[PDB]
Amino acid sequence: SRRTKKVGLTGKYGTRYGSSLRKQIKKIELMQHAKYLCTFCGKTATKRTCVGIWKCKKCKRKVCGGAWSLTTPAAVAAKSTIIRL
Amino acid sequence: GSIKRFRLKQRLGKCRRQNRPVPHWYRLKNTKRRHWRRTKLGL
Amino acid sequence: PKQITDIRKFLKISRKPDTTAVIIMKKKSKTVITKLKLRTKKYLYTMVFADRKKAERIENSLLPSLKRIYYP
Amino acid sequence: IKYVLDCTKPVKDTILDISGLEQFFKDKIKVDKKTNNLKNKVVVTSDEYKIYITVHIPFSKRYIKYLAKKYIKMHQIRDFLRVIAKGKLAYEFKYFQ
Amino acid sequence: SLTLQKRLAASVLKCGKNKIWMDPNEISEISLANSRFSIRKLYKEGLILKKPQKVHSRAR
RNA sequence: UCUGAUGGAGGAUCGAGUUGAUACUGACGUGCAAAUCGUUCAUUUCAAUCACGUUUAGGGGCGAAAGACUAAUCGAAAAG
RNA sequence: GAGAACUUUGAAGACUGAAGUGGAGAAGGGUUUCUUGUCAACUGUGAUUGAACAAGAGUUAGCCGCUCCUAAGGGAUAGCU
RNA sequence: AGAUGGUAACAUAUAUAUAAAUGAACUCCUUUACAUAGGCUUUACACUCGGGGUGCGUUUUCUUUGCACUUUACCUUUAUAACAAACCUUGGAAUCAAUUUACUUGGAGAAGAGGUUCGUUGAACUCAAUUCAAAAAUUUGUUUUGUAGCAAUAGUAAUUCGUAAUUAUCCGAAGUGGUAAGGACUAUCCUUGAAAAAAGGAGGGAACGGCUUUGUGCUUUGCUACUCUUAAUACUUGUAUGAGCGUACCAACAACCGCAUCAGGUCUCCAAGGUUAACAGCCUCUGGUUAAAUAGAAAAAAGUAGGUAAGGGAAGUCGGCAAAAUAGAUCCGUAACUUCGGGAAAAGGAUUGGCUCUGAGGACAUUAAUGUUAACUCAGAACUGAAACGGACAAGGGGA
Repeated sequence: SRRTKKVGLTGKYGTRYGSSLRKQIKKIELMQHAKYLCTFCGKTATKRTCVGIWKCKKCKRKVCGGAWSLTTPAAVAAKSTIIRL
Repeated sequence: GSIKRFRLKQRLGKCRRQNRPVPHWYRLKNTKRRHWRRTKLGL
Repeated sequence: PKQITDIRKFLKISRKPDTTAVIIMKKKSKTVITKLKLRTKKYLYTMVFADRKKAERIENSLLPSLKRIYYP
Repeated sequence: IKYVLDCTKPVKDTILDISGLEQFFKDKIKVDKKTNNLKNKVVVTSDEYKIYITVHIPFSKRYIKYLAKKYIKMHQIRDFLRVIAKGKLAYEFKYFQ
Repeated sequence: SLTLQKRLAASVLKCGKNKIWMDPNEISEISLANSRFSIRKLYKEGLILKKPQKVHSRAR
């Protein structure tokens, strides 16, 4: 059944640290532990290995990404301007 | 310890050899003695 | 220690200049089973014999230069 | 399967009684936890020097030694006698030393 | 007096020092023994035995 | 959205050991001991504990900071 | 044994209780090891005991370790002060 | 002038010994070589149960009984067998399927079927040799032997005999999960968890038979049984195997450091049984000990370390200091507040022994049907007792 009303994955922290701190760390651990879409194989199986490294479990190929998500909006826009030319 | 160096073992043997008493025939015509527990070699 | 099974190889190893002794072991099982073990420089080679007759012809048929060692 | 318990050497010295031993084994050996249900699956016969125990069920030869010690303790000769196996299927009363 | 023989008998019989029994009489013969050979021989002729281990039954 | 399992997270909990030292302001205080003993107590997945090696040396070091510690010596060691 | 509560033996009653006064090692010690003597002192009572004293003895490796490699790091070379 | 099998994964040298499958410069990799957590799993060792044998013990009475032994090293690429994985061939997946405790995986090729390899292990499996029948100018079934060789010759436990020898045994089936290691996994990190010696694999393709001979290492002439690899021997080579050092003992309990034969301190490994959640406590087997700078007697005060106390229950005291109070497990019940995670073992009730039973939870085969066999785990009921049962040990006081 539903085990926590709202704390989600931050239930591991119990009552320690502020609720705002726990909520902020939840909002990014959610995307840190997510599985992203591997554009090389098309299977959503790329997970973070270390802080900036993302490896696909299928291709075994790894890319440099954000600290907590496979891509970061700044670099996404940056690449897009280059591709426009 | 059981593990020793050659020089250390030779020194231990020398100390044992010097810890012996004065020969009786000599005494009929020693202070520098040690016990393993009382005074340590420190060497 | 190695175990050799066919008679041909065992005899060939016996005929080698290296081999020094043959160990004959006989023992009861339930019938006396035996085993002959050639002592070469590298390995001790053993063959077991259920057959009294084969075992009793083979040790004789072996040439007598190398020394006998009967353990029983 | 047949078991032999010899008493030739001691009963020659007339310290036991073969009929007494026979009766003890007849009324004391138990089958199916029952003491006198030998019937046709375990039988015991006598001899002027041996005791014969012919069994037809899974039977432990050590049981014979157990009862023999029990008997020679009841009649107080335990300090003098030992039960020593000789063959696969034979026990024998030996003196000490 | 018999500590050497006790130690040697324990070694020879492969049991504890607290488990070997010397004949309380005939201890002069035991004291005569000073080698594992002698200890072996008078163990063989019964002047030293190995006491049984204390019973630890699992019946209960 | 709810319920039952499964799962096995966390500077999570109890707790021996280890590592310490709350209280009795207990004993002892010509001690077993120039800091021990008893009971009690804190601590045990982590900023955890231990060993050896190695680096930092005196108006210097080292300090989750008490002027603490730096060989029973520290608001400036010890030796001459 | 001159002499035995604390030397040895046998018997008993118990203890340690595999987190052990049980087995193996390291650091440290250095002959305390072993056998035979043995008691002036020491072994805070005794002591014939002993890790004490005395005389002898005992440590065997191609395979266990060191030795080799490199680590935190140390020393030195070239310079330069 | 350098072998060969398989479609493939890959395999092949068994000579006493699987030694030789050409290969330079120059390169490129691999091994060495690495964290933590969690469970799952396999194996060995440990423990335990039953059977057989042998010995001992108990034996007023009971007891087909209680105890002990019943063993097997390294090495043989150990051969095989089995299994977690990875890979290959065929195959061609939605009604998606396979599958784990967990999730993991698939048109970048799943399931099914057939294989290859590594790694675990190390005689498993008829494994090896062997007996007996069907395949053909060598395969498949049935038996004997052997603890597979080591290996029984050793070890252990017994019975004897001059006092050094003979003898007999050393084999039938399982359960629990304690320790260790391995495996395949999953998870965590603003933490990603040595290096080198040393070894290996590969890419590349420099060099090239033998006897004799022209002339100047190069074209040449007649002839062919000819190169590498392991072992041994003989002679030359300086003497043509295996250096040096440590190795006793203690490791605290009197061998260390604390001025000592000091209740202190001081690193690592092994690790039995019972009860139990348990390497806890308590008792026990193996091993060890019965020793402590003393003994004997008496036994008042006082001290110290404890017990127990009628009635009251903090009036004591600065202060409940100290002690007492339950305290395990199961079932029930659980507030304010709250950062919604907690609070919480909140608070607070009930039950608990023994005995005799009842029910539930698995594995293994036969032609929808019937037998063989294993764990302790739960739930319920009768009975029983001086109403007692986490009986000792162990073990929160709670609340505002």
